[PDB]
Amino acid sequence: MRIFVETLTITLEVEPSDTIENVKAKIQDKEGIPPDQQRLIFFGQQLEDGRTLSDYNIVKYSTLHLILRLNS
Amino acid sequence: QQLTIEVLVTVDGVNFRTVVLNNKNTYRSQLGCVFFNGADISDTIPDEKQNGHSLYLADNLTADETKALKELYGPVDPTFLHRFYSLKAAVHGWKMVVCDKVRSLKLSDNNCYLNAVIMTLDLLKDIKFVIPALQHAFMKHKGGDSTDFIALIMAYGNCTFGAPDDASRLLHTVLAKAELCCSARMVWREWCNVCGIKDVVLQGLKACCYVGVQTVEDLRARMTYVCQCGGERHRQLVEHTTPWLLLSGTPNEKLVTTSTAPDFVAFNVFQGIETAVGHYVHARLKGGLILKFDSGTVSKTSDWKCKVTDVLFPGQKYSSDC
Ligand SMILES: [Cl-]
Ligand code: NA
Ligand SMILES: [Zn+2]
Repeated sequence: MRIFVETLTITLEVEPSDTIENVKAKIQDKEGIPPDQQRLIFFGQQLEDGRTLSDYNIVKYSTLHLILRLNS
Repeated sequence: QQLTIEVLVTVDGVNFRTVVLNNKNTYRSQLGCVFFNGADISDTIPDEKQNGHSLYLADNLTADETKALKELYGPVDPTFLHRFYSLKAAVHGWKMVVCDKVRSLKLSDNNCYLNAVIMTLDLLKDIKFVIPALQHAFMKHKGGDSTDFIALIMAYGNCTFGAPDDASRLLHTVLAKAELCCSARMVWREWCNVCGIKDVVLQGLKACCYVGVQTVEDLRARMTYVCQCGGERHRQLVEHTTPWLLLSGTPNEKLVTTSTAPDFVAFNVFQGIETAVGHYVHARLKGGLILKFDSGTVSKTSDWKCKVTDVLFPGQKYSSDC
C-alpha cells in the first residue's frame, strides 16, 4: 500500500497494521525529521503514536499532512 | 540487620501491599523507585520514622500492580510513571490564578503553552476523559486543584519541565483521549468520477475538531485528493451539528477586531518567529472586547494584529446539498 506524505510531497510503502510511530520512523529515515518533532494530520485529525493506520481508515493513495512541532 | 520497618506500597492509592525493609540498604536496592509525600526517597536508607507510611512505586511493579496500572492509566511506556511522579513534584511551585472566576496559569518555566491548553479545555462543554486517571485529575482541576491534571498532561504529551512546547499539538493529543457527552455529527460527501459518491459520517468529539483550517468557510470548502483508484477524489462537508467547533492551523497572522462582531468565542496566539521559541497567549471575547490572558496577565483591546493557531466557534447547524 502506497501513501503520500505532504511535507514537497513524497511516497511511503506501508501496511494498514503499521503504527503511526512506525510511519514516523520511516519519515525520519527518508527526511531526517525526528519522530517526536513530526505532527501527522489526516482528515483534520492528529495521528497518535499508539494507534495503527487502520484505526484512522487510511487507505491506498491517502495523503498525510506533516506539521513540525513548534518551539521544541 | 539492625532494625526492621514495614511500609505500604501502591501505584493507584487504592490497593496497597506490605513490604518489610531494613536500614542496611537503600529503598531503591530493596524495593525500587519510591515517592514519599511527593518526594523521591529512593536513594535514602529507611528509618524507623517511616514505618507504616505509604509509598508510591514507579518501577519494579508486580504482576497485579502492572494490571492495575494499565486500568488506571492505559497502555503507557516504561518511563511514564516515574515521569508523572517527577513532573507532579516539579509543578508544585506553579500558581493557578483566578481572574473574575476565570482560571489561568501563571508564567513559569516556559509553561505558557500549558496555559493556552488548559484554558481552551475549560471552554469545551461536555468533554469527558476515557482514561480513569486522566478523568479523576480533570475533576480535581475543575474543583480548583490542577497539579495532577497539569502533570498528567505533560506526561502523556512527552513534555519536559522547563522546556517550551507546542500548544496545539498537546491540546489535540489530550483531546484524543476524551469523548463527547452529547450529540455531534459531521457528514463529508466524497466523490470520484470513476468510483462514484460516498458519504462519510463522523460522530462524537472528532466531529468537533479539525486540524488544517481556521475558519468555518475553509472547513466547508471543497477539497481534492487522490482516490484509491488513483484519480481525483473530492470531498466536502454537507452536514454539521456540534456543541462547539475547534479549528487549529499553523500560526496565521490576521487582524482580530471586535467592531466586526466575530463569530468565534476564543482563540490562541503564537507570538514570535516559528523557527525560534515563541510565547503562547490565550484570548477570549467578552463584552465586545478581546480579553487576552497572557499567563496570569490580563489585557483588553478592540483590535489585535496576531498570529492565531487554535480558534473556538459555537455550535454548528449546517446543511448543504453540495
Ligand atoms: Cl456533486
Ligand atoms: Na506522587
Ligand atoms: Zn476512484
